[PDB]
Formats: sequence, C-alpha cells, structure tokens
Amino acid sequence: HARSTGSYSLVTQQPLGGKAQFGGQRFGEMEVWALEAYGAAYTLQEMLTVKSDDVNGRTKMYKNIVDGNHQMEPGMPESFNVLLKEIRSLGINIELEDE
Amino acid sequence: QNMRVAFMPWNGYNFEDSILVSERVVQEDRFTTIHIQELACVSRDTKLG
Amino acid sequence: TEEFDAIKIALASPDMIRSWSFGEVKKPETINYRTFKPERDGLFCARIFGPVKDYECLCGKYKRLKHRGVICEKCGVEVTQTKVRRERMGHIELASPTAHIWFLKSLPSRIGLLLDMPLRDIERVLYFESYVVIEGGMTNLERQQILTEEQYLDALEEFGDEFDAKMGAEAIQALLKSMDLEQECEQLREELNETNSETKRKKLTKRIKLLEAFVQSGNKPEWMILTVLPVLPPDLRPLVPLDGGRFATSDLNDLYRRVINRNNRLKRLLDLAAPDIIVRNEKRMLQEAVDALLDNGRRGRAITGSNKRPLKSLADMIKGKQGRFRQNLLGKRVDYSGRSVITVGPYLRLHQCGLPKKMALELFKPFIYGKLELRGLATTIKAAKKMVEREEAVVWDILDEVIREHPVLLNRAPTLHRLGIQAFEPVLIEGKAIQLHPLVCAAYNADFDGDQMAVHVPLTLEAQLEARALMMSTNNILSPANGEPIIVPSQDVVLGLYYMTRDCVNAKGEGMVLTGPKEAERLYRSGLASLHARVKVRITEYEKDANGELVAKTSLKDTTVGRAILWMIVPKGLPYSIVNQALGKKAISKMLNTCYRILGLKPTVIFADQIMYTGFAYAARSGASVGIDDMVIPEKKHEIISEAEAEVAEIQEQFQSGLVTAGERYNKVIDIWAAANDRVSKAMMDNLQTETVINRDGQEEKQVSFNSIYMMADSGARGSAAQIRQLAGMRGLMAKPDGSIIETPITANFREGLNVLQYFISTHGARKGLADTALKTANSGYLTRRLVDVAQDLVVTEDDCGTHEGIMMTPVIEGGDVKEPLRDRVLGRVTAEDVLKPGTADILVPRNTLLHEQWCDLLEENSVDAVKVRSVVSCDTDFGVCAHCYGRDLARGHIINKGEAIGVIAAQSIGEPGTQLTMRTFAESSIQVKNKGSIKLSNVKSVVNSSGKLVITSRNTELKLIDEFGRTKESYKVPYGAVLAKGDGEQVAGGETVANWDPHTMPVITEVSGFVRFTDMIDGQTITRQTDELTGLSSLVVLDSAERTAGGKDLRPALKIVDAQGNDVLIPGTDMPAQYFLPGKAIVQLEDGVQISSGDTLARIPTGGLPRVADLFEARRPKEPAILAEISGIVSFGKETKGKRRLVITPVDGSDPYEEMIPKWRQLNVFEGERVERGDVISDGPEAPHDILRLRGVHAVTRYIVNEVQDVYRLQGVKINDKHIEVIVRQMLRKATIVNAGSSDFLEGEQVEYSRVKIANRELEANGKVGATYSRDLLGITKASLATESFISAASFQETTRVLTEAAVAGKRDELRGLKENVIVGRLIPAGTGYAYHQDRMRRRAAG
Amino acid sequence: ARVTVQDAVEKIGNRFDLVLVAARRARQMQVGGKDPLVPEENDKTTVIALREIEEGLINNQILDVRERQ
DNA sequence: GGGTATTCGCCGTGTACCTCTCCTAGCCC
RNA sequence: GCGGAGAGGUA
DNA sequence: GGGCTAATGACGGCGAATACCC
Ligand SMILES: Nc1ccn([C@@H]2O[C@H](COP(=O)(O)CP(=O)(O)OP(=O)(O)O)[C@@H](O)[C@H]2O)c(=O)n1
Ligand SMILES: [Mg+2]
Ligand SMILES: [Zn+2]
Ligand SMILES: [Zn+2]
Repeated sequence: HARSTGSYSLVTQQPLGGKAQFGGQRFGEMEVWALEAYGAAYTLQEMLTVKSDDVNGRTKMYKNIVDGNHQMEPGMPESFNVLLKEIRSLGINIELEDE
Repeated sequence: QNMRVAFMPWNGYNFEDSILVSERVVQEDRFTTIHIQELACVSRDTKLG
Repeated sequence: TEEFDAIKIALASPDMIRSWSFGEVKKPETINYRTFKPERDGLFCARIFGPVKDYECLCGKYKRLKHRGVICEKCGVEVTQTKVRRERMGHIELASPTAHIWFLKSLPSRIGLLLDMPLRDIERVLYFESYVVIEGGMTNLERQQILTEEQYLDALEEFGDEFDAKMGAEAIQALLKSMDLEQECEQLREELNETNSETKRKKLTKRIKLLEAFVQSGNKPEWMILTVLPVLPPDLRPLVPLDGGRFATSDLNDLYRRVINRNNRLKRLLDLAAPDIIVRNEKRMLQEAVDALLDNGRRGRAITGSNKRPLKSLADMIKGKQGRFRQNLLGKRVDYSGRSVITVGPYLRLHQCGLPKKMALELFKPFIYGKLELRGLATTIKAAKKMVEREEAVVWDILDEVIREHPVLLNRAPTLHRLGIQAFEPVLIEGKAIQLHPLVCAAYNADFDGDQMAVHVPLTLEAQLEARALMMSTNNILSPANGEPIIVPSQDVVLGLYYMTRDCVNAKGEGMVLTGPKEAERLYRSGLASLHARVKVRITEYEKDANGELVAKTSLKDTTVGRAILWMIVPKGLPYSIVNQALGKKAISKMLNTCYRILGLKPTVIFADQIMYTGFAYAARSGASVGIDDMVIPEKKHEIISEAEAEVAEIQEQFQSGLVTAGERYNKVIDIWAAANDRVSKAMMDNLQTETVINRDGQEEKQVSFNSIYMMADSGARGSAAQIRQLAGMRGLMAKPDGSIIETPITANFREGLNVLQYFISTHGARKGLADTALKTANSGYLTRRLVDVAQDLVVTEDDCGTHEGIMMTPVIEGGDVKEPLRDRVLGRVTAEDVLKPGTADILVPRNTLLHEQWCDLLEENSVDAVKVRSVVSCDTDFGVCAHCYGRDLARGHIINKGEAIGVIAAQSIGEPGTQLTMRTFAESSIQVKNKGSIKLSNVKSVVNSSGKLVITSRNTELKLIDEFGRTKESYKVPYGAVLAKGDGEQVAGGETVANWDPHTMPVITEVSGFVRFTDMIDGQTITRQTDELTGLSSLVVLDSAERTAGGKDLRPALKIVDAQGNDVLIPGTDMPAQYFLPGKAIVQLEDGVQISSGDTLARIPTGGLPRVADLFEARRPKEPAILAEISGIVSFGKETKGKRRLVITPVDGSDPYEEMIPKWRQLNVFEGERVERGDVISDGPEAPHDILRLRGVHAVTRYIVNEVQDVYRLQGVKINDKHIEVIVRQMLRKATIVNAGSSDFLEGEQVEYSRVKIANRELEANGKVGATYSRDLLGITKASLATESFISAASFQETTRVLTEAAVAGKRDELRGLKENVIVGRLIPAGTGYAYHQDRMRRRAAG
Repeated sequence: ARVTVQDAVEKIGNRFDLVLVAARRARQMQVGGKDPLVPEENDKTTVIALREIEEGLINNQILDVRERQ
C-alpha cells in the first residue's frame, strides 16, 4: 500500500488511517523519538506539519513540488489548534502569547 | 500442497526465514488461489427523489 | 501564520467566555433529520457558528463572493468561508452557577483546600444533601460550617434574621467571591510563624502556595465556578450523516444536548416559581450533566443510549493514550508513505533498498508530475495525472530519473532505538515486496517471516540532506548505545565464512605452495584443491605503521585455500592474522571492528558488503544441511540415564525407611539429576564436536568435526550449546507453575520423541515464556516511554563548562573476577584531571583529553587502576550539558557534536534491551582466590587472640587483592564473625582455600575467653531453663526484641564476658564494661560451666530484571530501607520500649537532638561506643537512593544507580555504556529544595538550574549577602517529569487533568524551551539540525 | 550514489550544520540562481552539493562572501 | 491536638498494521 | 460514509 | 414505516483522609 495525497480527516485534518481508504502510515511517538535521536529536525518538522496535519502547508507543498521547487513553509499543525479550542472549551483560558 | 524442498542456504535468498521457490511451482500453477470480493450498490429513496 | 512563543494557560473568566463566543445556543436540537439544514439556535447553528457551505447563506438570498461582511436579513448568518465554522465558539448561559469538576475532584481539591474545608463537605453540598452557613451573622456558627436539613430548620426557626445560607455551587461561588486573598495569605503566614508541628505545617504551606499562585497569576477564585459554559465549534464535534439517512455523532453532542435540556428545564422551573424541592433536584441533575460534559467518569459514569460503554467526554478526549497529545499531536499519520512486506535482496549495496515500481510511482507522484511538466511531455497537470494513471513507458523513465538520488526512509513497526528508522537509496524492482539489505536486519530486528516495513519519502530539500547525511544506513554502523558495530553478519554469512576458513587435516591439494590468493581461487574453482586444505601461500599484507602510509610486507604463511580466497576481499590496511583463524561470529565482528578503527567508515562499508557476498556465496557452495543423523545421540546416554534412575531408586527406597526428610531427598534428587544432565551433555558434545577421525597419509588422527549442526552451533550462526543439548542430549529439568522443579526430568530429546507427559511439561514451559514476553513487552514499553519523556529536553548545548568535578571510575570486580574491565568503562570519556604514573610528577594524560582507543591501550600498558572522568551528572552547564562532560560515544567516533539530543538517545538505548531481552528469552561457604595475589584488609581494627586469628570487629570490613604491580584484582566484603585465616601482608598461593564458613549460619563471635556470666537473665520472666545433663546440652533461648514474650518485653537479658576467676575481662585499651546483648535467636547451647573459646556459636540464622531497573529509575523506597548515619559521633540509646526503640546520635561537636525511631525487629550492626562516619550502614537491606544522595552526595548516588542497573543489564548479557544511565540520573535530580533564605520562599521545590543562576546573580551583585544555599533532591522519572517547567511536557504523558489544573490555577507560562513541546507545536526541535535555528531565535529576542 | 559523507563531516566536525550549508547550496542550485562548480554525472542536486562540499570548494564562509559580493 | 498506621481512591499499564459487524430510543396510529 | 465499540489476526 | 419527545476475574504505587493512641 502507498499514497501520495488523498482524503484527509474531518476534525483533526490528518490523512485517513487505513488501506480501504488510501490512508497514510502512522508516524508514532516512538518514530518521533527515533528522528529526535538523530539531529533530524527538518525531516521531523515536515513529517509533523507538511506531511499530515497542516492544511495550508500541505496544499502549498503539493503545488510547490509540482512546480519543481522543494522549499516549504511549516506553519502550525491544525491538530494543535483543535487542542487549543478543546482546552479552551473547558473553563481554562489557554492563549498563544505574543510580545 | 507437498513440494520437493532442499535444506541449504542458496546465495542468501533464503537468508532469514525467507523461502526460495522455483519457477516450476508457478508454471504448474499450484499455489494460485481464487478469491472472491463482494461489492454492493444500494439505491435508496431520498426525499429529493 | 504569526510568529509566536510562550503558550500561556489560566482560568477562563465568564467575560472571556463571552468574548470567544459568537452566539448563545439555546435549544439542544441540531438538525432537522428531514432537511439537512442546521438548527435556528442549536448545537449546530449557522447564525452562531458559521455558514455550512462556503460563501452562501442558508435561505439562499446571498450566494456571491461579492458579499463578504453582509449578514443576510432573513437568516442572520454571515457570508464567509466554511472554514471559520472550525474556530467559532459558542456559549451557554447557565441559570444556576455550576462548579467545574476539574478544580474540585483533582486529587488536591483546590476548591477544598482553598476554602480549607475537607472534600467530604463539598460532596455534601454539591449533591444537595446539606447546607453551608455563609456569613451567619451574630450567632454561634462559623463561616464554613456545613449544616444538615433539620439543623437548618431549627436554626432558621430560632434565628429568622442575621442568617444567610444558600445551597450548591452558587453557594460555593458566594464563598469564593467574598474571600480576601491577600488578608488570608498574610494571616496564614503569621500562623506558620507561630505554629511548629509537622502535618499542620505541611497542609498550611500547601494552602499558602495555592493563595500565592492566585494572587500572582491574576485569576479570581470565583472563576472555578462556571456561569457561562463554552461550546466547541461544530466541525470539531461533527454530526456526520451516515449513508442511509442515519447519523453518526460524537458523544459530546449527546452530553451537550443533555446539559442544554437540564438547563432549559431549570430555566422554565425558575420562571414558573416552582417549589424549592423540584428546582433543587433539577440543579442536581444539571450538575451531573455538566460534570459529565467536563469529565465523565468521576461520578455515576453516565453511560450512552443502549450501549453499555461509558461515553467519551472532553477530558477523555485530551487525557489518555487514544485521545490526544499521544495520539494526534506526537503520533500523526504522514502522507507520502507506504507499507509492504520485506524481503532479502542479497545483491543490494549497504546503502540501498529494493522498492516496488508501483509503490514508488504512487509515493513519488507529485515529483513525477513536476518532472513531466518540465520536460513538456504534458501540457497541464491533469494531463500529467492521466499520463501517470495510464503508466506509459515515459512515466517509468521519469520515475527512474527522479528516483535516482532521492532517498526513502525505512521503518519497522517497533522502532525501539534510532536504528529502527534508516534511509536508503531505492532501486526500482518488480514485485510488491520491499527488499531489505540483509546486514541491516540486525539493526531493525527484522526477520523475513512476514515482517512488514513502512517507507516514508522526505519531501523538502532539508529533509533529503538530513536523510542522506545523518540517517542513511551506511552512516550508522556503530550502535548509539554501546560503541560496538551493529551491522555484523548474522547467520548465513557467518556460516559461509566459517565453512570457508576452517581447515581440514587432509584434503585435495594438501601441502602445496601457492604464489598468492589468486591461484588459490584458480585451484579451488577448478576443483584441483579443496576449499579448505593446509597450504603455504605467499601474501603481501599492508600495514599503516607510519603517519598514514601503507608498507607492504610479503611472506609465506601457512593457511588454507579458503583463508586466502577470503583474504582477496580484505582491504589494504589489515593484518593477515585477522582472517587466519576459524572465523566465527565473534571473529567476524571483531574483524569489522578493527577494520573500522584502522581504516575508517567507507572501507568498513565496502568490506562489510564484500563479507556478505563471500559468505553467502560460499555458504551456498558448502551445501550445509540438516539430516536426522546429523545430530548424534551420545552412545553412552542410555547408561547415564539408567545409572541416574538406579540412584534415584536407591535414594527413594532409603527415604521410605525414614532417615532423611522430604526436602533433603528433593535436593539430593535434583542435584543428581542435574549432574546426570551435565554428564550426558558433555558426552554428547564430545561425541559430536571432534568426531571426524579421518586419516592422513598413514596412521590416523582426530580433529574438530564437520557436522553441519555443529558448525552452525560453533560458528555462532544459529543455536547455542544449550539448544544442541536440547536436540541431541536430554532436555534438562523443568519448572512447574509455582517455580518448583519436577523431580524426574525429560530424558528424551527432539531427535527422539517425547511422550505425552514430557511434551505437556515442555508445553507449560513454552506457554509461560510466551505470556511472559507479552507482559514484559508492555512493561518495558512503558518504562522506555517514561525514560524518553524525562530526558527529552536534555541537549548538548555548550562546548565545555570547564568544571573540575567528576566521578571516580573503577573496574567493577564483582567477587570472583573482573566482570567488566576498565578500558571499555573509561573509553571515550574525558578526564577530570591528569592521572600520574606509579611515580609522582610523571603525567600520563594531559588535562581533559578524550580517551580514545590509543590512550586506553596505553593505560593498559601501564597499571592505572582508577580514573577520574567527567560525568554528565556533575556537568556545570546550565540548561543542557557540555560536549566534554559527555564524551564521544556515538554511531560516529568523534567527540559529541554541539546540538545533539543525548537525552533521547540515552533513554532509547536503556529501553530497547529490556523489551528485546524478553523476546530473546523466548551457599557462599568458602572464598577461593582465583589469581595469585596479596591479601589486603580495608576498614578494620582487629585484636589478635591466643588462638592466632585476626578477629573482625567491624561490619564494614573489606578484603581486597593487590597483585604484583599494585592493582586490586579481587574484592570481597567480610562481615562480623567470619572466621579468618591469613591477616595482612601474607602472599597466598594460587587457588588455595583461605576462608571457610557455614552456608546457612552466621555465628556471633566472642573476643575473649573465660566463663559466661549471666546478667539480668532472670529465670521465668524472659527465659525458661530447660537444661540437659553433664555433657552440657541446653535449650536456653534468648529471644530478640520483637519476639521476646509479653512479660519479658522490657527486661533485657545480657551476657557479661568474665574470666575463670569471675572479673569481667575488659576490651583491650577501652574501659567499656563488656555487656554483650545477646542477639536474636540466641540459642545458649553451652551452659554455665564451660570455659568459653573465642568463636562459640551464639545464634544460628538460616529480585532483578525489568522490575528492578524500573524501580531503580523510579527511586522506590524498597519498603524495608537500610538505615545510615547522618552525622558522626558517639551514638546512644534512649527512652526504652515506647513501641519503637529510640536511638539518639550524639555528635562530639555538632548539636545532639537527632533522634531516629527503630522497630523492634531491627538488629544493629554498630556498638554504642563506636566511631561512626556519615552514611555508614546501620541496618542491612536495600538502600534507597534518596538517603545516599542526601548523605554521601551526588556522585555516590549516581555511582550506586549506575552500578545497580548495569548489574541487571549485564546479567542478561546486554552491554550498555554508563553514560546513558548517567544522563537519566542527571535528569532525575534536576530539582533542589532551599534550606537557607534570601531570594526564594525558603522551602519551595525549585530546579537546580534557577538556583545556580540565582547564586551567579548574588556573586554578580556587589554584596553576595545571604546567597542561596540548597539541598539536592532525587525524583523518580515519573515524578521528575511531573515537576518539569513546561506544562505541555507534563500534560503530554501524565494525568492530563491534574497538571492542566495546576498550570491553570498557577497561571503558568510556557516558553517551550524543549523538544516534546516544540514537536507538539510543529516547529523545529532545538536539537541537532534545528539547534542553530533556535540559537538564531535566541539572538532575535532582546536585540535590534 | 554517494554512499558515505564521512569526508564532508571531516570538513565540518559538527556533522549538523554540514546539513544546513549543503541545503543552502543545493537550494541555490535547484532554483536556478547559481551553477554547479563540479561536472555532474546525472546526480540530483543534493548529491551534487555534497560532492562539492567534500572537494573543499564550498562552505559557510564561501557562501557568505559570495552572497555579499 | 500531633504523629503514626491504615484505608481509600486515582492513574498508568509497548508499537505498527490488516480483516468483519454494528451504531439515539421507544410506542402507537 | 469522518468516527467509536466489540471480535479476530499479523510482526 | 413515519413522526414526535425526552454488576461482579488486576495490580502496584503514591499520596491524601481518617482511626487511633496517647
Ligand atoms: N506480540 C509481539 C511479538 C513480536 N513483536 C516484535 O516482532 C519481532 C518478532 O521477534 P521474534 O522473537 O518473533 C524473532 P527474533 O526476535 O529475531 O528471534 P529468533 O529469530 O532467533 O527466533 C520482534 O522485534 C518483536 O519486538 C512484537 O512487537 N509484539
Ligand atoms: Mg519477524
Ligand atoms: Zn439568507
Ligand atoms: Zn560540563
């Protein structure tokens, strides 16, 4: 089984899991640790945002690859924003600060 | 099915528990199975028609 | 996207909740289920949350993009993009103020202790069973008094006015609003200034910290009670329509509907002015509904409709494995990824992998489109898609061209260590299976028996460089855990190489002289000489003795044809000797090792590939197989078994007569059977091992056999001697469920046939092993997860801190011999200070130098015994470690590079073995000196008696062994009362018995002779005289403190040692009246009337693996901790028999008042009038790391942990470098507690980093003044992670509710500073390639 | 294929900013602002930049001087 | 009231993947 | 037709 | 078929909350 791009999930905009629907492999926390054990910061970064969860990042990267350039912008993963909204849904104010 | 096996390492194509097989096995078409998928198309009654 | 930092968390104010919300959700309906338009004001509402479809209103009045801010007059829905429906929040106005379950039920109940009222009362109020009197005016009732129904009734009737009381979460909110934070804080501080008692002082300090957190953070306490409740955006709690008119909904929809229902009904009841009872019931119901929304599971567990599983609440979504941070924020699911079965592919280079055409096309699709458009083969992108979907020849050519240098990442499901993911260059192949290079399987723990692997594609340019430079297979040949090679040949390669290099006495081409390896192959391939046949060959080896120059020496060696054939591959730099031997597993591994150390990386890679190819080839030419006759039953097996059966029959018959107990017979039978098993095993191994009695020219001779199973065993390809035994010998003893060993063993073996019983037994064994592996796997996965968590943020940040501190590294000589030598233990560590030759002013190693192989060998040439090396634990660097304190060890050889994340590598290296080893599983009477050396006694003060023995009077006595050249070979610990033979100075011959002792008996030893005088040992109260006749037999029992009878509890029987005349003989040099408190179980056999000899027996006294490692790393008090001394000086007894005997340590200089209670059962090892040192053992048992850290200090506890863990790990034969355990220990003790004052709160647990920067700030200030003085603390990895600075890190893996609540009340602010948080936020980790980035950002703040 | 980067890491011993300088160079090469200083043998631009680094023509300082020039 | 035991209750318990069925509920016209 | 339960299997 | 309304078979560890002994 293999996929380049396909349908993504509704709530956390990560690509579907599975074989029936195209579905990507799960880069789990152990795999994250593996990448961290190397000095592999950019691979982990793209793997974390551009490959799965960042909507603008994924579409911009598809267009960029098609254009024959491999640069990319990382942005913030949508799942983190879902997390923020859900914690804020409790009585807890959690804000992304700026200075 | 019962086939003629020889226990030996053959240029590491059976390196680990992997198995080497002769093209004769595929020629005699003896490990070919038939599978059968079912698919369903359902035509329901929507309120738009 | 904004450029942000510092994620802040705090209590949400009702005004903030109104701020986020765009509208009120009044009715619980969602959608009409008939027309799929959403509700007018419901859980899904367009006028509140947003338009369902992009840029078009519900009623369809406005549909054009031209309108972007208009709000349709019919439907009050604004026209925008549906994406906003993912971020817009709503709110619900609750009629009755409701409590937030998190701030109530979290283990420290913050509503509870904030009001200083126990939780039980809060429960009474919340469930509406009892009242609380809030400011009950001028009566006899306090402000937080809980009142029951009829107490409220009689109070109300008596006191009509000056009585204000209310019920429920609204009452609690009233209590919270009226609280004066600062006034209570100051009053509380005053109370602490006047009160001195332990438990109250702790609860009080907790309360003041809570209050300080509120007054600093700016949260008002009343906000813990909810008035407005926010509702999550609809798209985050979808209500998706299943195909077939039915709907699928998240449980949050159900919980919200229930909350809205109860709220609306309560609203209506209030508008109707219904009686109080019904509104109270409704308020209770609303409480359950809301708290089920917030955290379902801390109540009656509101289950769902007709399904019996408890439905998932918001808190459930965050907390837990399946929910969030773990699942969706550290565990995503990438694109451009595939999966398939792995296959051998021997022809591959070490740096490549076979990748199916079709999978490669699917993965690299967008690359294909880009390249297709550049060449003009396709006009537009859709034509490129169509051309890829037809798959024409041009597409395959483009795929070959794009794939050329593009590397892919291969991963295997349990990514245990960093070698579970490696990068390869793909080679397009037919088929649907991924082809994996054989040599790398060991790194992956990959086996070709249905294992699958996933393949990811690095997209960006930066990812490509990282994969090819840092992650590629060829760059990782040495394990990050220990320095040894990872890519060693596994089974076929080593078998082939072994077969090729082993020689035979007589063969074809015996003793012919060859001009080189090239004609050796000429001879072998032409069949004019056997692949192994002894021959003289001329060979030109190269040796780089000069400064990197190779010098050829060319001579005639006596070898086999095969060894020459192998020599053809060997790279230039290596000595011939390397290949000249049998070349098994160990030999090949060390061959690769030497090739790496001498030549470098690239030659090692190419040589490994060559080794693989030649091993595979010649294994195939060998034709090694396994027939039933290849495993030879020892001829004398049946005799051995019949003999053991006859012996067991004789011992059983001699038992039935009753001269020996059952246990003795059991032990004897088990031992004779073990001996028979060893005998048969050795006979089989002799038979099988050297059985080829082949003939030379004339007479015969014998040699190491060519039995195929034997070569597979001996070569180290597969099998060990044990499995050979299980095949051809008797398969030993078995263990029954409870662990006891069956008396009769399984005499049959797999070559023979077992029978039902024997099979059944082995079945039990196998089943137990499989269950163990599964349980162990779960436990190890947890342990390694904790490890990686605690140590994630640690990074090598600075080049050199410049500290002189360090740990004294010695070779661990456990008992008999040197379990682990110095060279590996010190290899790659920088020295703390120069070590001197055995003659002063002869510096052997300059100030801190990295100890590479050459220095270590040089130390071997000299006789250095102990080396002080800089350790990570003692490193001075703030917020990370420095390169030097760490050392070199890596997959590469050089000193650690700045930026490397050593925490994760350490945690992974310490956890992989534990899980891996479980899968792999699937007396002390006399001392015997092993090597000829001098005996030396340490920490003892003996007094020679008349018999001529060096009587041991110290409990901490050690007996080491100095060799000829001043080195401690053997070391033993000799306890009090151990019979000694040789004293000090004596040279002991090889293997001569120097000591003797009773296995199941520790004697108490008298120092002087004379008659035993009984003092305070009165008959009848505490002892019962049952004495025998003249020959001096007795059964006088002096019981210990615990076991003493109820009447003889305080009367302590004693033994004064008097001489033949009567006067108590005094210990030499001391005035102390010898008053020997008879210890536990003092069987006074030798009654009064026998001159006591020096040595009379007074009293006869008859965990490891993964749990032990986890316990050491979690620092668990082992429920019976040994006791140590705090200060030195004369110890003394105290107030006797209160239920726990008091010991007061009296310091000669320091203040006296240190008392320690001791249970009755405890026996003491030190005398009263003794000179104790700080941290000496007072009681026996396992010592808790906490005590070692507090008394002896950091290096002692770290050495203790490292040695104790390394013992467990080496017991299983898994080698791990100490640096990783050291890194974990350093991560454990990150925190300190302040004992002096001056800038902190005088007792707050604060990390040692801030304390050290506070001390630096005091030094920078013109007056140091108080400074900060602190004490180190050691915390177990779970708690240590819990007390981290970042709250996202802690929330990531622990109880999310608790840490989230703590950070919310504390108002904590996270600058992220770490790896796991940065991962979560999806930016560059501060380790490795991204370190620079963060460093740049560091310059970006506080600059221009 | 370039199977080992050992000489490039011997040029810059950190072994991490090696990746950064090689990425900057290969990104200047792909988006065709610059030209390769080594005769390419049908390699892609990543392995080209590594091949250039191992030959000593390019490092961070050469990048900085050429960019400001 | 203050310290020590003892009960009590919460939190955790390895990864990756692949098949299948079943999903708000109940009653009457 | 995103999800979640239950069952089984793979390494 | 369509419309309307509202129980029992884990276990350990740890830290807080009583039980009780002075
Ligand atoms: N329930 C399970 C069962 C297995 N695994 C993993 O799948 C592999 C099977 O090892 P294995 O023991 O089956 C073969 P190997 O380890 O190479 O030894 P041998 O060839 O000499 O027999 C191991 O890496 C396990 O970690 C797992 O994650 N969960
Ligand atoms: Mg396998
Ligand atoms: Zn409208
Ligand atoms: Zn340091």
